Amino acid sequence: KAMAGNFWQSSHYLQWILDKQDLLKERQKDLKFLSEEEYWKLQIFFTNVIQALGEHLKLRQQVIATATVYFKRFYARYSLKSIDPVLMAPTCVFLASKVEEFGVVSNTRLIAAATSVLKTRFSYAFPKEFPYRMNHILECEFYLLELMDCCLIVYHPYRPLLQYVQDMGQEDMLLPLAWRIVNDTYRTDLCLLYPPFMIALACLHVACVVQQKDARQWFAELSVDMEKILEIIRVILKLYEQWKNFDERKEMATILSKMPKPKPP
Amino acid sequence: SKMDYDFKVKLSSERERVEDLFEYEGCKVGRGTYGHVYKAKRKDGKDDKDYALKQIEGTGISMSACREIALLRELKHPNVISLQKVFLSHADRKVWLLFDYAEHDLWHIIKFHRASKKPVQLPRGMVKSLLYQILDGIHYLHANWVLHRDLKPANILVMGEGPERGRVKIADMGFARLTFWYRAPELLLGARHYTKAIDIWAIGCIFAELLTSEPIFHCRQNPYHHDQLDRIFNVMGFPADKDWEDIKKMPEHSTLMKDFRRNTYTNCSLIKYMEKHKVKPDSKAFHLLQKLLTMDPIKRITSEQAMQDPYFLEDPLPTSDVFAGCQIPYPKREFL
Ligand SMILES: O=C(Nc1ccc2c(c1)Oc1ncccc1C(=O)N2c1ccncc1)Nc1ccc(Cl)c(C(F)(F)F)c1
Repeated sequence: KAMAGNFWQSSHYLQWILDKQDLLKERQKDLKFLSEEEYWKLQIFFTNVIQALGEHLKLRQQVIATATVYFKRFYARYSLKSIDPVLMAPTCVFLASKVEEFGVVSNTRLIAAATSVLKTRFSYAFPKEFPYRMNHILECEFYLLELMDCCLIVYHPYRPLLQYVQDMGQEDMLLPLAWRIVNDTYRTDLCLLYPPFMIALACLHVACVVQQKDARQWFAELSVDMEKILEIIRVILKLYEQWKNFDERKEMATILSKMPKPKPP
Repeated sequence: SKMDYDFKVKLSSERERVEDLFEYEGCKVGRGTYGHVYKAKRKDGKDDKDYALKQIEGTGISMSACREIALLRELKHPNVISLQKVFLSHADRKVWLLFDYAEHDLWHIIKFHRASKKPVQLPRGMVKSLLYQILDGIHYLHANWVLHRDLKPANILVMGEGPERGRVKIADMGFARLTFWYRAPELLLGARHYTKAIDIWAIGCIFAELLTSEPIFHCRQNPYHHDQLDRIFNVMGFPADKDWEDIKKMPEHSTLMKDFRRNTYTNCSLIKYMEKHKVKPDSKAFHLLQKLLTMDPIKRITSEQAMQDPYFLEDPLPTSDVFAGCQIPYPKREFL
């Protein structure tokens, strides 16, 4: 519950709502090896590797959200070859569990979850076998804190969204779908560009469209720059168009070879 | 493999080492498990301000260390301690925390007010200001849903000479943990969740100590600590059913029923205790403290309401500097 209503003063807002232009600028570095469409698919894919990871450890969604954000933050600044994303993702999950008060993941449990989930659910991408031990996780943890400048408290659309559907007054008919659409925004850069209240409002709006409810009254009563939330709507619809044309299990492996790799001494 | 080399060396030619950025001899404290704390000065002439360098005892990043770093990293209130940076040595995986350095604290300040002889009463104005800043800091925390859970004079720091002269800073130097002199009664009766109210009880304990210079619930040396409860009852009296109706709901109420007979504390009350220590029962200060020191936790007033008390509207008025403009006689911290 800590710092729940401090977001306007948080380091999240004060140091991690980045400008799209800087994001795209620093992203030019990986674009020499990869295409724009492939990059998205790559970061979609590691969101799915983190989701899968936290699912196996029975971690609550916001622990898994914070870990996904940790990942997006790191590679928003540094290249895909800086640290192997296969090491980064379990490290993010590991840092989130501690930070998120959930509880240190058993050292045996973290490596076993890594190992099993690539084997079981991602065997099309990795035929190798998970290669890293607790030694590497702890080394990578230090690079992770350093890069984030130790901003570890992260805000997500789930809390504002509950307030919205509850205070709008049909909580049970809208929230399951809207919650899923919040889940799905983590396939995108939204968590880096907009406050979670705006994200949450755009996710509510799509859920109403899907269920055909007309909440125009309610929305126009809110004092929020609609032109901003409408950008998010377009991203989320672009998200669903992307999903249709993406066959991760048939595409990811060749994209994984394309992606730049760490160089030795 | 795992990490690219060029990225490692660049980070290893740009990163900052605490050993090269600070002059740190002034070992303020050493501790079985909390590492070492030094009184440090920037090696650049940029600022003359003092800092505390804490090296955490364990290697790696503790969970206790994670939550502390993440919390302190979001807290901005003049009356809560400030974390200025974190230094991570990747070679020896050690962690360094840098805080703005507090020369004083309430434990040492109160102790000095009994080392000079019988106790010398603390300046009333200092006591008001001390409590006010403690109520501002805990309120801020509580309003961010942050519970301190170990409020006691040693945790209240006071800034010394400098631009925050005499300003209370609330800390938690045994955050890795989580005398029962400041523990609220419900904790002693087996309560299983920490509360905003438990903090308020500890604030009142501190308040009584500032007024009387003694620890109100001081006691010789299981969730249930019979002898500590006996000190509360000896000071406060035993609570009536009307005073704490849900006390029956406590896990240890049966033990309390078996170990105590309320008739023992017939002549016991806060009025009666506070009278012996020259605090008058009609004062504004006594009434407030009675509001802080309430047995039933949900009858205990909140930090925001206490700041709203007429006590702080009476004369003298609280100052940003608890030391008014006068000279600070308390000794500075010794090195080891
Ligand atoms: O308070 C901390 N850390 C901290 C604070 C002070 C010092 C410190 C660590 O290092 C030490 N370690 C062990 C023993 C002594 C010291 C010491 O001498 N310290 C010091 C002394 C004088 N000047 C500056 C610093 N963390 C924290 C966690 C959670 C919360 Cl909620 C809160 C709060 F919100 F309640 F404030 C605070």
